[PDB]
Amino acid sequence: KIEEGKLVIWINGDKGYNGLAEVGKKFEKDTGIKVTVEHPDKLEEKFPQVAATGDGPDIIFWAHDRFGGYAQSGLLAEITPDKAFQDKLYPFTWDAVRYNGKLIAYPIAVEALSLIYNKDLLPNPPKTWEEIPALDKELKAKGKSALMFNLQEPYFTWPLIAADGGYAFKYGDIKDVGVDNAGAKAGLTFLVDLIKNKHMNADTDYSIAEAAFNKGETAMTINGPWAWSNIDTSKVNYGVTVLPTFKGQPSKPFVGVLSAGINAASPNKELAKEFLENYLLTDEGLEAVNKDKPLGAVALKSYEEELAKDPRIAATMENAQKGEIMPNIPQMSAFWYAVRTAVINAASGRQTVDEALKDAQTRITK
Ligand SMILES: OC[C@H]1O[C@H](O[C@H]2[C@H](O)[C@@H](O)[C@@H](O)O[C@@H]2CO)[C@H](O)[C@@H](O)[C@@H]1O
Repeated sequence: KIEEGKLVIWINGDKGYNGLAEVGKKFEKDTGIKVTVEHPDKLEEKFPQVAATGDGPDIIFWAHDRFGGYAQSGLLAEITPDKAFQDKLYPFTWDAVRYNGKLIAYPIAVEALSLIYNKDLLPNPPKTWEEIPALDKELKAKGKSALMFNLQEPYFTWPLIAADGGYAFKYGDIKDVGVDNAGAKAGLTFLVDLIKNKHMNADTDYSIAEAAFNKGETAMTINGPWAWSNIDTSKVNYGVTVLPTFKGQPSKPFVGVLSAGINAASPNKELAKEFLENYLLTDEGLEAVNKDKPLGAVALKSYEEELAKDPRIAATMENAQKGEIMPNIPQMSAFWYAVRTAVINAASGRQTVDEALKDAQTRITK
């Protein structure tokens, strides 16, 4: 079972879980109820497993795209924020955590990918993907490569795939899957070719991209606000700008709204909300986490005004506008799963962009 008398939280390893713990500390100081913050692997898959038998964390943290599935499976408790509190957050954040007319989680921060470049190696970042190949061989004089980002998670390659047309569910329509169209293929082919021509490696994952960039071995990388922290610890003179365009079109990243949901099986649903509404979602609460690992554009209309000034957050939102906020429909896990296989098979060579995307379409629509 879920032990009552405490709060067990779950958040991804790339987020400021220490900053969250800190917030948990002052909760135990003002209430006596201790808080355990953990970051297990594939927590977004783990939760639905355990939470189905009535176990797991009291509150789960993840981008909103997964929450609809959880709510469909009766794993999330409905939240009860009074008008006053709802008004403390931007109306669009709420829409992202609404399912079948009920709010199924609390919005935290808006996440969008941006281009991170080493101002010293690249005082002027490219504006197009097409000019990156040349830039890569040009950078050989300095013994560097052009770009280097995570190729294992479709979240990171999706912007290039959508630039020229590719899409998941048209504006949330299940009856319209575009991971097989011209755009998708065009974009994925450009990526595959970058690997074909030795400008990128199919095995570059999150760890490899970060080390390579923070160690100043690469001129650019792609990531979210949560990555800024470690870049600060490397003294690298970086900048966060717009993502390169493809075929004249802007890269369209899937925007995610970090969210906090309460386990439907939690005996502590009452403590959870006090903690989420009066300890975390407060100016002082978010800074605690944002000081650990940046959260990006937070939903707390107040503490965000003291952050929207940051050129980084500005770029974050700029790319956010060039793309779209993800749907929260249950079908999303199937989408990400399909695309994941496709990009990895196409990248590695086990398949042609055509076969891979077709199969991705099939996996989503069957
Ligand atoms: O790659 C598919 C994956 O994309 C998104 O995951 C992001 C997440 O939103 C960010 O907060 C951060 O953790 O990076 C992740 C990529 O590794 C979706 O939110 C997720 O459901 C999906 O599986």
